[PDB]
Order: sequence, then C-alpha cells, then structure tokens
Amino acid sequence: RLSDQEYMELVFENGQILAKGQRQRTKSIMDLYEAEYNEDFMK
Amino acid sequence: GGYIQPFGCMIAVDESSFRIIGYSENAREMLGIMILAMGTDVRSLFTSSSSILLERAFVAREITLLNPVWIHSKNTGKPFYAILHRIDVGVVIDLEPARTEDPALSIAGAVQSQKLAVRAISQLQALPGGDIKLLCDTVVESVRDLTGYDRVMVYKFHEDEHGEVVAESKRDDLEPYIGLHYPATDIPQASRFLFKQNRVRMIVDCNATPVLVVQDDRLTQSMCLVGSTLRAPHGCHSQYMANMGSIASLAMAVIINGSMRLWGLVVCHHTSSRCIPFPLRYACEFLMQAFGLQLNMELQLALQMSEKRVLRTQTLLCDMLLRDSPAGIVTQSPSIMDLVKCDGAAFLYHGKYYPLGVAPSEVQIKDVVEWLLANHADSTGLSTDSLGDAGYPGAAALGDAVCGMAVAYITKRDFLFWFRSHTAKEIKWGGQRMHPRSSFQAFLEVVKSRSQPWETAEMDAIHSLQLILRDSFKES
Amino acid sequence: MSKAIQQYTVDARLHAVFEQSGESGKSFDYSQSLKTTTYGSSVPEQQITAYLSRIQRGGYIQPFGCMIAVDESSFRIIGYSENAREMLGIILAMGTDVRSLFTSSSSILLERAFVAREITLLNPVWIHSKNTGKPFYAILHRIDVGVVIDLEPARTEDPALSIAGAVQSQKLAVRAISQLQALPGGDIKLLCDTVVESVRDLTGYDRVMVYKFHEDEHGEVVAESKRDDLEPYIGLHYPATDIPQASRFLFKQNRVRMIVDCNATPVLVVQDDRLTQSMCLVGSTLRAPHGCHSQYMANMGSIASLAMAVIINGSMRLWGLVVCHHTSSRCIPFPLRYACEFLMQAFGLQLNMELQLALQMSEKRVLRTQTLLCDMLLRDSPAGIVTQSPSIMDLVKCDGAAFLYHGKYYPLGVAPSEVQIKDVVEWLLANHADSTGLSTDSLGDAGYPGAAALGDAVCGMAVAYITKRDFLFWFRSHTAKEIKWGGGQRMHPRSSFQAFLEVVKSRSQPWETAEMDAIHSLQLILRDSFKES
Ligand SMILES: *[C@@H](C)[C@H]1/C(=C/c2[nH]c(/C=C3N=C(/C=C4/NC(=O)C(C=C)=C4C)C(C)=C\3CCC(=O)O)c(CCC(=O)O)c2C)NC(=O)[C@@H]1C
Ligand SMILES: *[C@H](C)[C@H]1/C(=C/c2[nH]c(/C=C3N=C(/C=C4/NC(=O)C(C=C)=C4C)C(C)=C\3CCC(=O)O)c(CCC(=O)O)c2C)NC(=O)[C@@H]1C
Repeated sequence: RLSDQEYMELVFENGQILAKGQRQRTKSIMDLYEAEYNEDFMK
Repeated sequence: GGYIQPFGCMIAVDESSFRIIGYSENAREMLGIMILAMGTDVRSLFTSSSSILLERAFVAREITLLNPVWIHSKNTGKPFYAILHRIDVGVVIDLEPARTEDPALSIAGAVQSQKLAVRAISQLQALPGGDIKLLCDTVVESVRDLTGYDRVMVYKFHEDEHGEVVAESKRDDLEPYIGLHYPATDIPQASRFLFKQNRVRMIVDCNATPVLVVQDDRLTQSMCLVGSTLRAPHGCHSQYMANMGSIASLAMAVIINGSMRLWGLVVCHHTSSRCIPFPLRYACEFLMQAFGLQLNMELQLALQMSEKRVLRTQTLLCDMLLRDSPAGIVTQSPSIMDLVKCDGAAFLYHGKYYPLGVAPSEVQIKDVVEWLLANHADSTGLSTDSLGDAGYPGAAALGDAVCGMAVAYITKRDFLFWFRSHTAKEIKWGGQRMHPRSSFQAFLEVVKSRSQPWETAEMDAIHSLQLILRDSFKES
Repeated sequence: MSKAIQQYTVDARLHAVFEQSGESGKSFDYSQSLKTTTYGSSVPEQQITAYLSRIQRGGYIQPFGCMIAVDESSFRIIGYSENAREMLGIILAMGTDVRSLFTSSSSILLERAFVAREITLLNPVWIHSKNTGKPFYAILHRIDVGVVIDLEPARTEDPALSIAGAVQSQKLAVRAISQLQALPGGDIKLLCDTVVESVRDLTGYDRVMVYKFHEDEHGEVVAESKRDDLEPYIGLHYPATDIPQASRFLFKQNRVRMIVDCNATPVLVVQDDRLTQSMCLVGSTLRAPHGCHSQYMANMGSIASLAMAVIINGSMRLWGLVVCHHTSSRCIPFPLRYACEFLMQAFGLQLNMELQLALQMSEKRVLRTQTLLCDMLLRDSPAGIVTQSPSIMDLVKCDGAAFLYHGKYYPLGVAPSEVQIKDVVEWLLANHADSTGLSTDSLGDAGYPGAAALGDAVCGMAVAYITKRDFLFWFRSHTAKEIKWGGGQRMHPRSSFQAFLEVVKSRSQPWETAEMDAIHSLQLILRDSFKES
C-alpha cells in the first residue's frame, strides 16, 4: 500500500554503516480523503 | 448540440469576446443562476479573480498547461474546477463542482495530487524491471488504492486490436474478468482515438439522464463536443455497462512509443455511481503517465532479450548442422521448436518426415506440400494464421489442432514447418444481450479456427534460419 | 571494503580537517587535504560517529523557513528554531501546545495530520499563523522523538492563485515528461540534454547541470544549460570526496534538496534539555548545508542550489544528480519542488531503460565480434584476428591491443614496443603465473617495474593467457587523455578538476565487468581452438 516516506539515519555500529530507520492502514486513499477533508469542523 | 453527463456543466464561449455561444441545460442550476443566455459575457458569471484566471487561460498559447482553473460562481460563491479546451469556434469550459470549499483544503488537495503521484511512481520504481505482468499488477493495486473502485483492470490491445484483461484487482464478491478476451469491435476506433487524445475518460453514472448542450443557432456546424471531459457515453456503451453491472467508470489510456501508440487501458468500474475528487484523478493520471513510460521500457527490453534468445537458438542449430546431418536439428533438445513460439514443428528432408509436438500426419503433410506447390510454387516462405482462410482443402481434416502454419523453403523437396493451434486453446475463462460473456463468446467465434498471428520478429527468425539451412544444404 | 564504504573514513577525516581549519582561523587547504587524506588507514569509530551525527544532527536550519518539533501525542513543543518566533509573528517555548500557534482550522488540520497511521492526505498542510495570519506550508515528518513540522512561508495571494501555481508547475513537469517520452531512444546524452533544458525551463535557475557518478564514485558533468555569460562546466570531472557518501545518502533520502542562500546565517534549533541527543534533521527540508559546502558554493560563485537525485533500480542506486545553481538567492514554492521530483522520477525510469538497453546492445555487439573472430581464426591463420578489420581491438573499448604468438608480436593502435612487451610478459610470468589473465587500471600501481617508461600512452592492461607463451593484451591510456574541460587551495571547481586529474594521474578507465567477461569468453574460445592445433 501507499505510505509516507520513512527517513533513515546512518549509524556506525559493529564497524558497519547502517541506515537505521527512525521509529496499519486498511482503508483506501479515497476513504482517507473523505475522512480527513471533511469540512464539518468549519461549520 | 451533443449531450453531457449531469455531474457537471459545460459553457462554450467566443475566445475573442468571451460571449457565450453555447451551454448545457443544467448550467443555470449548477451555477445557481436559476443571467445565463446566448451572448452573455461569461466573465460576469464568476467573481473578478475567476474572470482574471479565465482571461489568463484564454490568452495562453498552450491552454492545457492550466486545465483545472479554480473559479467561483458570482451568485452562490461555490467553487468549480473549470477545464478549458479549444474547439474550432471558441473555448469550451467544463465546470465540475468542487466538493472541498475550504481554500486551505483545496490547496492541500492540489499539492496532494502531486504527493500521491510521486509516492505511487516511487512504488513503481522499486520493481526489478523485467516483468510486464508484475508492472501491471502493481499499477492495478495502486490505482485501486487511489480511487477505491470496486474493479480495476488492465486491458492490453493485441495486434488484432482485440483486448485482453491482463491484470485485475476487484472486490472479493465480484466475478473475475482476468484472462478474458473480447472482440476489437467492443471499443470503436473512434473511442480509441479519443482515449489517445483525452487520456482519462470518467463516467459518473451510466443510468443518469444526459444533459443537452444548446448551442447558438448562428453556428454553422454542431459544436465539437469531443475533447470535453463531460461528454456523455453513447447508448450502446451505457447499456453495456448497465448489463455488466457497472455504473461508474474511470478509463485511463496507456500510451507507449509507436507517433504514440495506445497499448491499452486501465479501467476502473464501480457497482454504484462514483465521482472521485480532482486530486485523486490527477494522481492517477500522473501514475498512468509513469506506467506508460516504464511499460515502453519493458517492451523494448523484451524485444532485445527475444532477439538474443533467437540468436542463441540459431547458433545451437548451426552447431547441430555442423555436427551431423541436417535432420539432427530435429533430434536434440534445442530444436527448431525453440526458434519461435509454436505448438509444433516439422522437417521434411529428402522425403523423410520428422514431426515434433503437434504436427499433421505423413499423409496430411504430403497433402499440405502438394497444396503449397500447386498454389505457392514461386515463394521462398510464407505464414498463414488460419489454414482455412488461406484455402487449404485439408484444413478441416487437421481440425483445431493445426490452424496456423509457417513454411520455410529450403529446396524443391525439403521444407521447415512451424504449426500453431487455434487461439482458444490457450484462453481460459469462466463464462444477444451486450454482456461480458457474450463478448467472450463472440471473440471465440472470431478466432474459432485461427491461431495467433505470426509476429514480424518470429518470421525474421524463420527466414534467418532458412538462409542458414539453405547455405548448409548447398554446401552438403 | 568496497569504494563507497571506504569513502566514509575519508569523508570523516576531511570533515575533521575542515573543522580544525575553521577553529584555528586558518583557511581550508583543499588540495593538500585531499593529498594527505587518502583511502585506507584507520579511523576510530568515535570520529566516524561524530561526523555522522554532525552531518545528520547538526542542529542548524536555513533561515528561509522555521522548524517546530512536537510530541506526537501531547502536541507539546520539544524543539523549535530560533527564528520561529519571528517567522510566526509572535508564546513559544518548551512544552507549549503547538495548536495554540495557528488558527483553529489550522490546528484541526494539524490534529488530523498527526493522527494518521501510515499515510496522511494533509502533508503539507496550508496553515495560518494565529497572531498574523501568515500562510505556511507545514511539511510533517516523523523522527524518533516526535513529529517535525517544517513551516515554509507561502506567498500571500488569492487561494485560486496558489492552486494555479501548483497546477502550472505540475503541467510543466508533465509536458517535460511527454517530451522525454517522444525521443528517438538509445541515446543517453540526448536524454540528459532534454532533461536539463526542461528542468531549466521549469525552475528558472541560472545554471542547470547533470552529474553522473562513475564506478569510482567520482562525478562528471554530462549535461548543462547555463546562462550565456556564465562559465561552462560541461565535461568537468571532480573527485568522489567532493560529495561525501553521507550527503549522497541524504540526497537519496531527500529527493529534492533546496538551498536558498549559502551566505545566510544558519538558525540554531533550540531543543528540550530532556532529549538524549541532538534532534535529527535528516528528513527536514530546512537542514542547513555544512560550512564546507557553503564555502564551496561561495567560492564557486553560486548562492542558491537545487539538487534532485537521479535514482535508478540497482535497493535503489543514485546514478547521479540534477543540480540547479543560481547566482543569487532563490527559493521556489513547494509545489514546484514536487513537480521537479515527478520529472526526476520520469527521468530516472527512462534512464534505467536506456542503461539496460545499452547493456543489451553491448552484449550483442560483443557476440558479433566474437563470432567474426572465431570465423576468421577457423578459416585463416591466427594473425587473422589482428590483421583484419574486426580485430581483437574492436572487442572492448581500448586505446590499443596486441597478440603475442610464438614470439611474433602483432600490435594494434597504441601498444608497448617489442622490448617493452617482452618485459611485461616477463613480469607477468614472474609475478602472475598462477592466474589466467588480469585487468589493471594502472601498471604503476600494479607494481610493474617500468610502467613509467611506458608513460601515459599505456596505463591499463587486460592481458589474457592463451598459453604459457601466447598472450592477448588490451591497452588503455590515462583517463586525462579523454577528458577535456576549458579550465588549488581554494574550494573552487578548477581546484576540484586539478585534484581529480591528480587522482587519475597514471590510471586508465576501469575495465568494466562486461568487458572482462567478453575478454574471458574470447580467451576460452581461442584456447579451445589452439589446444587442438
Ligand atoms: C456498441 C455499438 C459497441 C460498443 C461501443 C463502445 N465501447 C466503448 C468503450 C469500451 N467498451 C468496452 C467494453 C468491454 N468489453 C468487454 O468485454 C469488457 C469487459 C471487461 C469491457 C469493459 C471497454 C473496455 C471500453 C472502455 C472502458 C469503459 O469505459 O468502460 C465505447 C466508448 C464509450 C465511452 O467511453 O464514451 C463505445 C461507444 N460497446 C460494445 O460492447 C458494442 C460492441
Ligand atoms: C568538504 C571539505 C567538501 C564538500 C562537502 C559537501 N559537498 C556536498 C555536495 C556537493 N558538492 C558538490 C561538488 C562539487 N564539486 C564540483 O567540482 C562541483 C561542480 C562544479 C560541485 C558543485 C556537488 C555537486 C554537490 C551536490 C549538491 C550541490 O551540487 O549543491 C555536500 C552536501 C550538500 C548539501 O549539504 O546540500 C557536502 C557537505 N564539498 C567539497 O567540495 C569539499 C571537498
């Protein structure tokens, strides 16, 4: 599924340069759009 | 004039004077006017900023560079997305109401179209790059996630111009259509041309009553309501969609290098009326552009690898020719059957018959040779998609096992044959009224006794092997 | 330990040298630092860890926007840039509720953005400052300790005009992609030129150019569209150390990185004292460039910059960059940056296409040459593979070739003299009699006693063993022969070119794995043919 980009940081561990990551969706992007872009809060 | 879908509005105006020369019947209700009439200045129907944006779009050389103009009705203030395009007379404006009225949310959605397109294309990038089926499946999943339609499928248009459902992602309770084939006549060539021009075709509700477009009586010809995004589907396709059980549709053209070529479509179907907001439509459009690019890549790579494989097969056949007598090419694993895609092959050498796989009997092949000599004596080789169409008397005797047949001439008595069975052999699918099942049956009727067409590359390989074997025979 | 992974130690050492030069009030000696700081040696894990932290956790941002890092759950501010108070028109302090800094609707949209699980459709968010109403693009990303909000000021205008700007940028990118699609194909140079022109038209920067990263990891300017009065830079090669590997990783992370003004003073990011370490700015679009690159850009004469990564499939690979330089400060709107990213993704897809097609064509050409060579050897004397038009010199890219057969020397193009080739054969037998061939970038580094005599004409070799005395040689000249650019303490492009020429002073181009595979296939065929004679 589509997801926001997760950003990684380079760390020097065990003599290796590791791109250690920093830090579930079931509804479609359209359902997320309807949920997030609801204007009822502006009324 | 023509008819448009009731989910939007259409106003066609004179480019030089901005005077309205035509409009849809629902324009007044859509804009809250119910004034709007022939000759009315269109800029007076929208706010001042909307008029400025419309003028800027009008004077632009490439109007498509700003298609979605966010304008506001002067009366109600509701936002609309105006898609502007040029016709022979003036400029046509397709006004689709914007569900999101908050300006901040509108800007956020405008940027989210780009963000979602970028993320989907990034998903596409991660693919290894050597599998068209994987690419199609990934695109289908991405498009279903973005739009949320009940069905999303990829249609591939074959050289015959008939379509195949090469990928699909559907609701669990719907009939699958993957692997289906339908006749080329199901998509008229005019519709294919329009898909080439207007890459995205959206039908909100097939059963909705279309809206007439009243145009000025002073216009000589009917308004060119062709590139309009609100154009209503024809009765034939509307009834076809109703029978299929699909109410909403979102077709997107897949364009590759041919002058561009329409490789196929990515069509989304919904069991109920559906009209997704503009940000998602444009995210899908950008994803489709990237998909077309990568698909052209995959096709070119496939051609290169096919050439490489054919060259290796020819080299192995040359090695076999050098190692033993010519018949040895039809005795080892890398035989002529690997040169081209076929269901069988055969070698006639000094009156000796060497069949492989699905091939006719000795008497049948002798009859075929006699027919070839009678009708095609002056030929260095030929390819027939269907022996019945060519006119072979014994085709009915061969049946569906042998329908397509390619002959390479070595000499007056030695021949190479590549036999291919009828198409319905490698087409499997579950399934008068215009229905998917009827389309599949009609297609099977079209190719009843016809094999797959012999590709240009396949015939080039056959001719190359023919030249090599002719030189070897002359040496021997 | 590879080449890129070995470059991390060199990057750390050069970073330390630059920091010491800054601390002591001296001037960074670029050429001497590169000469002294060579690959290999040993560097303690402390130095590399500190270098990585300073690059990724520097604690400074660009003053063209502000940054606010908040707790994910409580919305309490755990960090903020020192210019946030002025940028927002402002109370702002540790523990302040970030929702109190923006209007009610903006706070609601921020709340909606935060509560997202995996993907959110409010990122960026068009928000307004509570006190002044100033519009901002709030770009949200997640770090180990919370959520970082990059507030980039947006032009005040009619919302329809903002939507129009985004639409125009995206449609320009789409038109550029359509132009890229309708190309003859099989020509990477044309692709790069078209992309450079399209990107310059889209962004409007004074200079735009494409960098290709070679297997050595050094870079080459393969395309450019500049202002007429500006100095050309096409054909320029620079050392790999000029773009550190950490920076290349961050460019893979940040697909479009913008530097508005190199001479602007970085803004410190005040941080909660309860956090274990400095805040991570890897994903932040406001992360300030280090003084090293800021000084490099100032010396170059470029103030603004916009670097877009070219990512190809290889678990992705950074084939290079498309960098736009400006002679004055230039900040572009975020929608234009996303349009640029979309165009760059299309460029990456088509470039991967071209690279794989070129690989296939090279394989086909090599096969044809091998087949012709076998045909000539079978139906002619062995010298037939060197005295005829499709000789062994045409098998692989080389400046010369040679065949030693039973004491007979058959050279082609640029090859060592007869005595020199005898000396080379003696060296190979003395030191490399346990192998069946070797590829060398430079005979000097390989330990050949006399590579200096050969000079720059013959630097590389791809000797292939046919027998104990019969040999096939492929020779190349030093890279500087094929490198031409119309142009070293200061960090300036001319200094970089001179340093690069120093690195490859006595080395030829690397022997590509495909070329060595072709050489070995031809070797096997010829050994089979000869052993039966
Ligand atoms: C009537 C005289 C013929 C006709 C016309 C027609 N077709 C289209 C476009 C499509 N027709 C599709 C139908 C098929 N065929 C199948 O077996 C099948 C199963 C999956 C489908 C979906 C098809 C793929 C399209 C485009 C997708 C879509 O929009 O749904 C049009 C264009 C109408 C328009 O889009 O404006 C016309 C006029 N259709 C028939 O079936 C008759 C032979
Ligand atoms: C520290 C002593 C070194 C340093 C660090 C550094 N470089 C980059 C990124 C770039 N520097 C580029 C290199 C060159 N060198 C040239 O010869 C040349 C072209 C004429 C340039 C501009 C380069 C192309 C980049 C990529 C980004 C860009 O072009 O702006 C970075 C990261 C950049 C950032 O922070 O955004 C760092 C830290 N630069 C040196 O040259 C020193 C050896």
